[PDB]
Amino acid sequence: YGPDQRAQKKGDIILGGLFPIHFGVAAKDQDLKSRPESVECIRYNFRGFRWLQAMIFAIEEINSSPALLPNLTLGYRIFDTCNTVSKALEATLSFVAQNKHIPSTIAVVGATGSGVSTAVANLLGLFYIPQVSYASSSRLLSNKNQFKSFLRTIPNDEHQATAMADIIEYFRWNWVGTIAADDDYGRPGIEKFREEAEERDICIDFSELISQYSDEEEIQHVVEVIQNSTAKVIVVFSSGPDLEPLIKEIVRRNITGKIWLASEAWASSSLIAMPQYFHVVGGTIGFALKAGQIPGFREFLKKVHPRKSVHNGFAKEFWEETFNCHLQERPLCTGDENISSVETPYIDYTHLRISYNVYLAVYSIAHALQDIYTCLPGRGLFTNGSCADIKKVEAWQVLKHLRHLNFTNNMGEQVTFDECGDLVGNYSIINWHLSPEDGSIVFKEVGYYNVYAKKGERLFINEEKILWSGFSREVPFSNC
Amino acid sequence: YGPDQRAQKKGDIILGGLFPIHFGVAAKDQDLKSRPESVECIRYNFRGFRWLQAMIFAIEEINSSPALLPNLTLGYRIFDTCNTVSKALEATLSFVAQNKHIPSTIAVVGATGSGVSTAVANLLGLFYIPQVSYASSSRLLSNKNQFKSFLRTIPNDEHQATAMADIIEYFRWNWVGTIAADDDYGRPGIEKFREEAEERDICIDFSELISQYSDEEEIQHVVEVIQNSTAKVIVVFSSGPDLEPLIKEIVRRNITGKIWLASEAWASSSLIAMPQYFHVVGGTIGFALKAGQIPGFREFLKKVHPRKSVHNGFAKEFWEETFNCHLQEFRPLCTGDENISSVETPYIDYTHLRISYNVYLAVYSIAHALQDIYTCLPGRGLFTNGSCADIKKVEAWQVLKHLRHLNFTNNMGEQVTFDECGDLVGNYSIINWHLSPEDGSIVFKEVGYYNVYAKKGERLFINEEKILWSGFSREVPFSNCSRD
Ligand SMILES: *[C@@H]1O[C@H](CO)[C@@H](O[C@@H]2O[C@H](CO)[C@@H](O)[C@H](O)[C@H]2NC(C)=O)[C@H](O)[C@H]1NC(C)=O
Ligand SMILES: *[C@@H]1O[C@H](CO)[C@@H](O[C@@H]2O[C@H](CO)[C@@H](O)[C@H](O)[C@H]2NC(C)=O)[C@H](O)[C@H]1NC(C)=O
Ligand SMILES: *[C@@H]1O[C@H](CO)[C@@H](O[C@@H]2O[C@H](CO)[C@@H](O)[C@H](O)[C@H]2NC(C)=O)[C@H](O)[C@H]1NC(C)=O
Ligand SMILES: N[C@@H](Cc1c[nH]c2ccccc12)C(=O)O
Ligand SMILES: N[C@@H](Cc1c[nH]c2ccccc12)C(=O)O
Ligand SMILES: *[C@@H]1O[C@H](CO)[C@@H](O)[C@H](O)[C@H]1NC(C)=O
Ligand SMILES: *[C@@H]1O[C@H](CO)[C@@H](O)[C@H](O)[C@H]1NC(C)=O
Ligand SMILES: *[C@@H]1O[C@H](CO)[C@@H](O)[C@H](O)[C@H]1NC(C)=O
Ligand SMILES: [Ca+2]
Ligand SMILES: [Ca+2]
Repeated sequence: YGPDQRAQKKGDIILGGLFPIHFGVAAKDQDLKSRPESVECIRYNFRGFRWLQAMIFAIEEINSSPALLPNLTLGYRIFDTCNTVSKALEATLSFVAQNKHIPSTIAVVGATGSGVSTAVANLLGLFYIPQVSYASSSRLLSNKNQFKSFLRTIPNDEHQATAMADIIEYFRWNWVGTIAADDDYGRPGIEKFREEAEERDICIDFSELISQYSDEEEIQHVVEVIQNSTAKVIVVFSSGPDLEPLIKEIVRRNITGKIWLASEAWASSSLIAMPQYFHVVGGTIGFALKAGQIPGFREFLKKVHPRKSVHNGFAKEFWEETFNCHLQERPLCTGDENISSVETPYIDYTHLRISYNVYLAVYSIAHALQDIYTCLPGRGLFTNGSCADIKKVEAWQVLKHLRHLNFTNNMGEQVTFDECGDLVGNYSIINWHLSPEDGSIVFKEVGYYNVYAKKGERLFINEEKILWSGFSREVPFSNC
Repeated sequence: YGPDQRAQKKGDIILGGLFPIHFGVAAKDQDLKSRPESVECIRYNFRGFRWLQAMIFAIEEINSSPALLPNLTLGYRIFDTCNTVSKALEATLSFVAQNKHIPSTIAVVGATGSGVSTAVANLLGLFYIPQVSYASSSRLLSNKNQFKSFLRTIPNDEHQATAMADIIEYFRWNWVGTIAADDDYGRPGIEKFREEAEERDICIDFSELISQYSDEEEIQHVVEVIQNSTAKVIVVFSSGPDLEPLIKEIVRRNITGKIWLASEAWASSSLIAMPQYFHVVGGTIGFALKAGQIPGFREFLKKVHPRKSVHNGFAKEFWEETFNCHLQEFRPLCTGDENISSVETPYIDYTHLRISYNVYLAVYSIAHALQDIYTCLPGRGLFTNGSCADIKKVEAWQVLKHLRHLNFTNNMGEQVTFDECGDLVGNYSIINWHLSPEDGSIVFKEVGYYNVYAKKGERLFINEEKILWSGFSREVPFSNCSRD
């Protein structure tokens, strides 16, 4: 066994999952005067519970389609990582139990953070179990001499760093500053951006590192390095949880007049995009991925219930955190409430971008299994052209099949992995505005970034649709 | 349970160990046409076997000392990592199996590389098992949020970057290039060196990354970048295995006239300090640690035997590699009475003990924490109500708690305490690569030191009269972009 709070189903082939239902763990000092106890998690993530339902919906769709895997069923075992390495390792130790009563896991759909993904892959690669991530994008995971069984449905960050350099060069600036998160996602990206910007003759004034668990003194020190600079453009490679304290402190001091360039990790985060921070973070220009279509998904999301869903263990806490009640086994829950009456990121969305990667990964695994199913003798990828046995399939055979995958998605495009298990994708450039009728922060698309074009003709920006600092139509000046 | 070859002993308390007996694993691409099998390690490491013997010597010395933990016995289980993450992870999975019929491990002497140490600590901190490292010096391991039970007996790498910047400023240079290894040891150190340099008005021309498994194209690109530059001083944060291919490629192209600044990982490596490379890597200036004295270490080293060291399983391959003979269960059969003094190998070819002393101190730290556990009185304990831990039923977190509060004197009269981050502070020694007039090998000569207990600006001391700038020159080179 492992963590108690989980969602699982019984089937012929079992799949794993790792989602961040909580934002982090609680800060409790340990003087180790008595026996240590397991740490708890603090903040609920309504957007992270929408990604799990995508995998569940995809599996349930596969089980009902006779063309994909007839006479077979799929199960799952999905755990919560709370965006922490230790909890992810504790969950993973149960995935590889029998390989060293416990069903064997064929594949695991990866985690979000790059630091968590490296730790999980270091353990999964021992037994050659494939792992498909949907959000990890650090160039360090492309090394096949260390990460043997890692795959992606999301591109890495070198293109995005080059795009930031191109954007800066397009608007004729040469005096900028940089801020990055102290993890495996922030440092490589900001290093690549620095390498790109030095070639184009752009001067960088300062460079600082931030973290979610930073104390008061270093946050104060970082704040009064921005205040002592004539640079208006600041480039940030971080996530919302790692950036929240700095934004709070800057708002507390009422620092205005800067231009923020946001990476896709926090270019759409609900933690930073809040109406009371708009006079500091308004006018941000950021990146977003390309959205896809999953018909029938919203109907599947809208039917969740703490009592009807017996296979999902996270439904009770979802209900409690939604309606602010307590389930009888703070008011009591009648169980007859309506989800639509509460505005939360669960069904308050405009596009499916990360949640379209989970669906795509699940179909990747399904199509690899289908190819295993229909191997005619003498046409296999194994020794002497022999084929695998679908009744006794193994994880390494699934890995060979995913290494050689080439299938079509529901939108008519082709999906296939390159030599490093990576992909290629278009980028979308958005701008932060203010809703006149409601006051919420609205993302407006103002261009894109082609990746299949020649090196120099990749960026398109329509400046006529950009508001600078949220109110002005004039391009600012940053030159020293 | 675990790997096959190991060194093992029985006792009341079990310790763990991880040493790189091999330099690396074999580079065979794996096709999935058949079931994957275990990979094999290729190159033997005679220096890593000397570190393994220090732990055994310390344990045996403790077991015979009535003044330290009497009426108790210590055991061990030592594995080989081949400086690869997967092997160390298998060993660690062996270590924690019943900590969740197997004796429990209460402490582990950590790994050598920073990536391996990080991967081991990620899993060891789950069960609150203390881990004392002797060679990992990355600054990313000082984060107590992620690494909860990590200790080390070697200082981190901040002062080395500061000292390199100080040296460059002292010799009046403003045009350098940087090369680093693509791991957790090279990147943070080289980043720290860049910041200190810019604050000191030093311009950097190029920056490159290298690895042990780089292909021809990357090495050729790095070589092309180096020789299309007018910078003479090159700063390298790497180790010998990660630097060897680039050095070989540079040597075969006959590239001379460069000044190398070496970190402690490769400033004394036998893979780089070869007489055949002297016309390229001669005159290097590097850093070394302070040395200690172990009164009877060499006598213990000299008595190894493949038929008498029952508890040691690496002695057989050590003998076969040393004497180039094949032991009967075409290489000649080993006679069994062959002296180890005839063969010149780094096993007993040393001048100072620096990392072996670190292993020694790592073992005595745990011994003294256990002695503190044993010799306490009620009402004065470190626990909730002053209660003392039971020595018979001791647990790992109690040992970690006493390690966090350790304070004891070593055999050299100094004090050993761990700070809030589990770190030590130490001096540095600055050395220079010469050519031996008699033997013809490379001789490391001390020409200065770095003091960490002084104030900023008065930490570096250099004696310029003892420096040979390329093994033969006596004048400081010129490394400015443009003339004054
Ligand atoms: C700020 O610096 C940029 C970059 O040097 C300037 O952009 C240049 O503008 C001139 C026309 O005024 C062009 O001929 C150059 O080709 C531009 N540079 C580039 C991108 O190559 C910008 O004008 C400067 N602004 C001020 C007024 O200081
Ligand atoms: C190489 O450049 C350095 C840096 O500009 C020069 O060092 C400076 O020399 C002047 C002249 O004596 C001093 O006033 C400065 O204090 C020096 N700076 C530092 C940081 O030491 C150096 O002289 C140049 N070397 C040559 C041969 O031209
Ligand atoms: C680090 O090195 C410095 C300098 O070599 C040591 O300081 C010296 O200590 C001796 C012994 O007391 C004194 O006689 C010298 O006068 C000191 N030198 C200076 C410049 O003050 C220091 O003790 C060393 N640190 C350790 C921990 O050994
Ligand atoms: N790729 C990011 C994770 C991420 C991508 N998009 C996100 C959106 C929300 C939260 C996290 C993410 C990382 O490496 O850490
Ligand atoms: N300090 C190095 C390890 C190391 C020190 N001395 C060495 C000698 C040989 C090999 C490795 C080392 C690291 O952080 O990784
Ligand atoms: C994938 O399949 C398509 C359609 O059969 C084919 O044109 C293409 O060459 C295949 N391979 C790749 C790498 O796209
Ligand atoms: C990316 O955008 C360009 C814009 O012209 C388009 O031509 C191309 O088809 C897009 N590619 C994908 C994969 O969406
Ligand atoms: C350790 O003990 C010595 C005396 O035995 C004392 O001088 C020293 O200050 C102690 N260490 C610390 C960190 O207080
Ligand atoms: Ca089916
Ligand atoms: Ca004793």
